[PDB]
Amino acid sequence: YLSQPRLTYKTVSGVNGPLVILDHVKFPRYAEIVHLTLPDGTKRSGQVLEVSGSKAVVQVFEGTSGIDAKKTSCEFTGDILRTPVSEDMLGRVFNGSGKPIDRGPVVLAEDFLDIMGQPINPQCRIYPEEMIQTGISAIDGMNSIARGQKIPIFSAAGLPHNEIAAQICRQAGLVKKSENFAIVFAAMGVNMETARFFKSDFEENGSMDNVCLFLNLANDPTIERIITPRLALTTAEFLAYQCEKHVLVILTDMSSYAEALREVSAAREEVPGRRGFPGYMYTDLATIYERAGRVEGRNGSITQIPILTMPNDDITHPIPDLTGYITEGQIYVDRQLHNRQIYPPINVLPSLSRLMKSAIGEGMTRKDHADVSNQLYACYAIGKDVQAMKAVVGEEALTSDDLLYLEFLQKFERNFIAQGPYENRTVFETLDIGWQLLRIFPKEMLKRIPQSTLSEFYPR
Amino acid sequence: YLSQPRLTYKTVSGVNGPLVILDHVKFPRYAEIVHLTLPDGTKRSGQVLEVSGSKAVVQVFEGTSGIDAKKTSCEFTGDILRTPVSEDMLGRVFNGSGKPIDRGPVVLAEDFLDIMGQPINPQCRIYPEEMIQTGISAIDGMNSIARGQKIPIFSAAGLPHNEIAAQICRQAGLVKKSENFAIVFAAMGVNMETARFFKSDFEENGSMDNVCLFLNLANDPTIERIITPRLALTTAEFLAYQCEKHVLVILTDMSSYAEALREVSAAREEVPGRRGFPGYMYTDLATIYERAGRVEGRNGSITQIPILTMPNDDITHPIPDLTGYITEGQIYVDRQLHNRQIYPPINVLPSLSRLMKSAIGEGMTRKDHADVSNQLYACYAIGKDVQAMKAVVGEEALTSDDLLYLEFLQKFERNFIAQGPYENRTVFETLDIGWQLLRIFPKEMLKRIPQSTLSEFYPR
Amino acid sequence: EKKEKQIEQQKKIQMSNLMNQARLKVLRARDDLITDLLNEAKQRLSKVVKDTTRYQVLLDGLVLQGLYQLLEPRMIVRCRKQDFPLVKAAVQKAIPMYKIATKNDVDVQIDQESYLPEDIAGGVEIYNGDRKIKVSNTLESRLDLIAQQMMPEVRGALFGANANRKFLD
Amino acid sequence: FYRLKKIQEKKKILKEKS
Amino acid sequence: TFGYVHGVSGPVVTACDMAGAAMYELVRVGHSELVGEIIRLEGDMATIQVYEETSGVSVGDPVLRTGKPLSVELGPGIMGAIFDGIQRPLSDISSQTQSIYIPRGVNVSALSRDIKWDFTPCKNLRVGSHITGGDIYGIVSENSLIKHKIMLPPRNRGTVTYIAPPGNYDTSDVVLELEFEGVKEKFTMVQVWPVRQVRPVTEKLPANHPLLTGQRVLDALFPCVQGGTTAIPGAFGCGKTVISQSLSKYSNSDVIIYVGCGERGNEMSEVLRDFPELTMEVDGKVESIMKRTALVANTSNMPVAAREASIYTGITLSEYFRDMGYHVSMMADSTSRWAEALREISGRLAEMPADSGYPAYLGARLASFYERAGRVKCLGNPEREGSVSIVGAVSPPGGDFSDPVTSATLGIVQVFWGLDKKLAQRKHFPSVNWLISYSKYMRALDEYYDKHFTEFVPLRTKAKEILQEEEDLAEIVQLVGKASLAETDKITLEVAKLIKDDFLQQNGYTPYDRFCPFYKTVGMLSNMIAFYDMARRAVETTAQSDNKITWSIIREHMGDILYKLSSMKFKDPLKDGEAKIKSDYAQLLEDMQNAFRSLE
Amino acid sequence: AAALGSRGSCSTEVEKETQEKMTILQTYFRQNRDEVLDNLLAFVCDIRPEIHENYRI
Ligand SMILES: Nc1ncnc2c1ncn2[C@@H]1O[C@H](COP(=O)(O)OP(=O)(O)O)[C@@H](O)[C@H]1O
Repeated sequence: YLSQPRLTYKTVSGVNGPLVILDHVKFPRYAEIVHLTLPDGTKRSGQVLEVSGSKAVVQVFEGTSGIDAKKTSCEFTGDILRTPVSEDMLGRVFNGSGKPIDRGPVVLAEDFLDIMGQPINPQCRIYPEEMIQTGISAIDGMNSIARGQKIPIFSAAGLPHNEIAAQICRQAGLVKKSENFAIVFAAMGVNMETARFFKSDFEENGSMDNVCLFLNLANDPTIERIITPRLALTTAEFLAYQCEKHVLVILTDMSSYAEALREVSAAREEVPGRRGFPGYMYTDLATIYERAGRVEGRNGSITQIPILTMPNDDITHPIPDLTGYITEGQIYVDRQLHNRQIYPPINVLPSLSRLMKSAIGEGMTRKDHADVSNQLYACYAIGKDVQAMKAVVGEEALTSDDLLYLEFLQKFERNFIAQGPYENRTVFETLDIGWQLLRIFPKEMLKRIPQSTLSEFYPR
Repeated sequence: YLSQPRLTYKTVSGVNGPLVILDHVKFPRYAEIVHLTLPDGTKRSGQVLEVSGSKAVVQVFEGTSGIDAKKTSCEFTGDILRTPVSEDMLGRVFNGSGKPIDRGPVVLAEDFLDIMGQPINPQCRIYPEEMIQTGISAIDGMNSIARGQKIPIFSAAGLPHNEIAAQICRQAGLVKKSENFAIVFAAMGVNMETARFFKSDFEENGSMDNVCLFLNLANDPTIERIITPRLALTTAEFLAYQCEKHVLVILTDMSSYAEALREVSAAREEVPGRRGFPGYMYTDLATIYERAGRVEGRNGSITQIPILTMPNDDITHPIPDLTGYITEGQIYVDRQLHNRQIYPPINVLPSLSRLMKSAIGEGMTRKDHADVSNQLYACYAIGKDVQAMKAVVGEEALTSDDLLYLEFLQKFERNFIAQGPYENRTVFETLDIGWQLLRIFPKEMLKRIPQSTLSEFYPR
Repeated sequence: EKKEKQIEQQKKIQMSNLMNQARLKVLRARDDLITDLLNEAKQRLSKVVKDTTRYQVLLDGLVLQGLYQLLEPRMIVRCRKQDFPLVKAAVQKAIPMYKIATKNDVDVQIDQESYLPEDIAGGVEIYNGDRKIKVSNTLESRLDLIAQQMMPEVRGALFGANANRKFLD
Repeated sequence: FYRLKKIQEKKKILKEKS
Repeated sequence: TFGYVHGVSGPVVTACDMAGAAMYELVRVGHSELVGEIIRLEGDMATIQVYEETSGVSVGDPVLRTGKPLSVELGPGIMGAIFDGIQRPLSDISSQTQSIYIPRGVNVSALSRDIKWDFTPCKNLRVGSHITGGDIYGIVSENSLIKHKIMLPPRNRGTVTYIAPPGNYDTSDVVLELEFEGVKEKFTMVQVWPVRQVRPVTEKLPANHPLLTGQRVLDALFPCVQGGTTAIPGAFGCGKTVISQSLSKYSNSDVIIYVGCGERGNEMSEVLRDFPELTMEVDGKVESIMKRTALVANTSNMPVAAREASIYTGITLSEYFRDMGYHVSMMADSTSRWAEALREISGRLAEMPADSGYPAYLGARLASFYERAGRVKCLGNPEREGSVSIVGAVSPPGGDFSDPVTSATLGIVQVFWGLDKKLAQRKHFPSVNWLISYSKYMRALDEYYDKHFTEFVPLRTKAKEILQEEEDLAEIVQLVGKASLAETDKITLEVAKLIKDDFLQQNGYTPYDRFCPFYKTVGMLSNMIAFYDMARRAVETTAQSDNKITWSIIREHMGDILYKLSSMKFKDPLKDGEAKIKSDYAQLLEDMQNAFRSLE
Repeated sequence: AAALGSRGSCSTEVEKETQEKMTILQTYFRQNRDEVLDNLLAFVCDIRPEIHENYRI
């Protein structure tokens, strides 16, 4: 315990930007938490960003509008930001800073946990190998997901990434060859339509006693978007590595998190990277994405599914580019398929899942999964090549096989990808559809499938 | 003779990067040399970059690792860096700061010479008109080099600029109408196998008796590269203007030298130039490049062949740009010609030699040299401009003579440029091959050759 | 004959290596001679030190030459233990000559706790008040400082001039 | 832009602390 | 001896009362005693970079000067282990803490003082022998694969006055004692070496032997050598980590050091799970390949300042084993993370950037790190020969190879394996570009190929020429269609497609294509260039004649042969063996020759 | 065989003219060391105190 009284200073030396500077502090501690009371009584909270001698540099979460250097009173807590964590947090709604916004009491804490976490010893991990069956053939059959993976959704503005997320949430479960997820939802900078959508969808298509929401909207403090995913992930780690549950974390618009991060970085004149983002954006996103997996000796897990919006549909922008270097795959949501009224509009060529090879195969899904997947990839790429050759050389300059590829393209985009928003395809149905699509070609064009697989699965 | 005792200060007041700052210095002299003794007993050397009052700012050639601020002793010399110089320096191998590295004694000095040079009256110079026959057609035929010039080799990463440099060094002589070059060779930041290549190439062709080497490898201190091209150019000036011999100076990686310059300028918090390089890099490279030529009354010369590597094959980078404003031309090593197995891959369109017009012609090489060179250049340019749109719009829309330029392209890049790494062509063989190539075109298409020359050389 | 020249190459490289080693041998011999000359100079100096009548004048010169280099209000002289009666007289003589040509005051103390190593040839060392700035007016130091500048002249006088050097400028 | 802002910041640090 | 903390910002502490503290010296910061290095001095103050998290460090905390630089311990107990940048054994932290984390400031020796090793001396050394730095004076049997030669530290000398008999000793017993100039040294099995000083050698020799990966490409077209330097730049999802891990599993090196510098933590659990199952055959006995591997992991959410200390920790373990006479390979995964750590630390110091934010001394660090790879004659009296290869992955932001780190590295390394995202999205793996990649060791390996395979360099130059002509044909076909084409061009295109799809492509997660020996590579290339020669000759010798054997005739005639040429890659090197594979490849050739007699 | 023959004789001839050069060096040195020793010892034993010319009295 901390049994000594707290010190309160009215010694503010200067306000500038989002940063307050205090002097005459007694042994300032780095990353400490401060409670400021303004001249009109309102209360704000900040975190120490730098100490030097008797000076401390606090960064206020709500902003510095109205603070003066004669009457604002700051009280130092004596410790880093610890959040109160319990198991009743399931079935509750908080804001981006952890206060209740559902007319209930505050959390009666089972523990107080530091929200920065602790990197997990790489020797105490378990490689994730149990495949989640999301019921979406574009993910199950070609970009399979294991339980413990971190795999974001790369979308843009105006596309249906929210419905894809909610469908994954309400359909997901293990594969049945012969109990449920606890959702933790954090939204950073969403509008009221999105929060309404998610709240309505959780308490209708399932149960709301297994969800914990952290809602930070678009008219809320910007600098408090920096601690919202860390509150969400501390709750997730308590529920998973101490109470031994299977958690699914949904972090919505990491783009707004990255933009709040850029704003705080530019506020105090740090070295930029590409397009103005701080040079430490990789090391900062990695402290969020890397809190997801399994450990040795405990029967919980954490599956993360961030949601992105790529500016101008560009995948080379710093946000998707740095996200793809950290996470174990990505699910790419395409605009060209949305304009053709296709759902789900998932483009499988820029998609990837890095834990698929260890989660599919004999005894896991079925012996032929990997070959069907690779052959569908090859055929889809060659079909998209032919489709662009014919835009130059015309419809009547193609061969007999180019038309086979152009038929595969249509039947693939309309039968395999296109699914319908409440349809739950077991992975064996997905593989059967894949084989029905591969039988368009003679078995000599399928040059990625070994012969002993074509002898057993191609004629049927 | 400086006979007063030297002063030794234990008054270090800052270490930062390559620089050490001292206080309480008595009448600090600028550009002075300082000898530093570390706590364990090792010794380093530095040079004073700035004095102000009692302060002095030394740059240490061997780094600032292990240096503390209480027990390091700095002894001030009282003089600027004067290097010992002698004629025994031929046949010896030194490191980037002039210490023997071949199991030999230290240089017993014939003289002590200031390494910044001594300005040469522009009225006492001589204009260079003696052509150097390097035995390479792309240089001899179209970019001739006079004895006393300064002409660099603009190269890139992964290209064979060391092979071209060594072949020039091995084959260089005067144009035979009826002794030879001493060689000084400075290497700034090369790897071990480049130095091995050059040493083996020099001593396998009986030259080593007449070669002085200064070697700064990539495992050596970085701040030595600042004085390395100036000890190599102070020997070359003693040999040429006092011992009266013809010297050939090679300076390998003039890009590493500029990177060390930028590294010292960035530690001094100076207003940067373009890409971060110092704002005085032009005036700095010009004090290196302009130590070359012949002077009146003395029968010695200095030819300079620096060797750059352009970053990203970019010729508008600060280093190639500023080098072009100072030297008399450039030899351009191309990557597109390298990837098609052409050696030497010299692209003659951006290559230039500004002292060629006065070193060739009747009574020096042959009366048809300039016209053949001009017509070959014009034909190559027209052929490239043809080949562009031939690849773009229509292999059959080519005119009847727009196919002669393409055949000229092929035969010129395979027969004139492509030479062989040990082949020594005369100038007249080069000119004969040029005529064999010009005979592709009917004599009406050679507009850049006078009639008197066409009448005498075309019909054979 | 391609293999004939393949072995001609080895003959070439071996001749080059032999010539290089011979050059380095002669250079090392000349270096050895210079080192013997410097050692004999050290012996001559050590023979001079025993002549107390001349050592007194040498010390008079050395102390003032160090004082004129430091130019501090308080200075400290470090000598050998056996040299103390002479450096005391040297300091006592050199203080007024320093006050005349500088017009200021000075306090010079002789460090009697720490002495120079007794194996040195001779000389003194001068320190400032807080012993952060130091001049080393010993005979080893002076001989090494002066001998290294006369190396062109020593080479010319010992091994003759170079007949290839046409211009001395 | 960043380099010039750094130069100006160092100017206005020196002049005030000195 | 004790300073105090004066400021904290990020990973950078500023401590006062640090008068006689040298540059790059280890200190201990705070009450948890975090480890840090001094990187600036001004007066009595020092600037320290800390290899741990500084959250909660107050002002006035103690700072303890150790008087030594960052160094590693080198003894028996390194093989099969996993460390972090500071060289802390992650399998003893996991067992003394009984937790799933790494406590801040935890102190545990790198090598255990409990295990007893089997030590046998050199049998020629007796009391009185003159021994110098580098001499192997004993051998400890570490495991079934690796013999651990015990060398004298590189800066010691003297005459033996004691040398222990064979027996079982732990790494705190005196195994040697020797006298020099009247003083005595006692030496145990463990020595200590500063990670920033290069271990000395006798001489650096040229590289004359191949570093055999398991990939058809990178062995045929862009070979590395034993003692070379390689860079693998690519965007995300291209295959840098899979190439690195296959190279570390199937190469011909004696020791493997794997540095994971700022990358995924689930990519070190794939190594600690896969490797104890893979084995190799030596004397009939099988031994797992984890008995000769050491990992150094500093994942992407671990402290940012310890990404530097990681790199130097690996290259100093590669040099300790090379000095024994082994051939080591060192995989540095994303040196770009080391560059990013350097930029972060340089930003906390308010330094002037050089290019895109990076410090002006980035290229110097990169060059002096890559200049530690090579083949060497080892320091010490028994004549050995060792080697250290470095394979460094680069992660250019946006896939742009024109970024500062890629530009800095490509001017240092001699091999360049450039990966392409276009080939990665079609699942064409490995995604090497084959049009921008190169190897500067292709002339140094002529002797080896002539003496050992002797039919390969022709095949290689022919295949490179085919692939180079196909790209000239393709940019024309893209604009004027595939109808202006001669018959030899129609043959070049199809042969290049066959090569690209069934030679260069190699799915490494299959039982047949996880590894491909060099005899299988040369056999496939032989059978694929023979068809090219036959088809071109047939289309060319009957050109002016009225019969006009064209590509469509060759294609409808041999549709049974092209399928076999494409399926040549499905032959297991383990279930079929060498003789069966060679016989099948020799029979497919006769089938091709008879089928080509059939149409003339 | 001819190479293995010449390899040693060339080395002995070079080692002959090396010794010739070294005897020339020593006979040059014997006849000149005393004058240069006098010059050196007179330069060393001639002290002239001096103040910096930039010193303001
Ligand atoms: N040679 C290969 N064979 C099969 N699959 C591969 C191969 N190379 C890469 N992959 C697949 O592509 C993905 C690339 O990931 P990785 O190798 O980590 O590249 P990076 O390190 O650049 O992110 C892997 O998850 C793997 O599934």
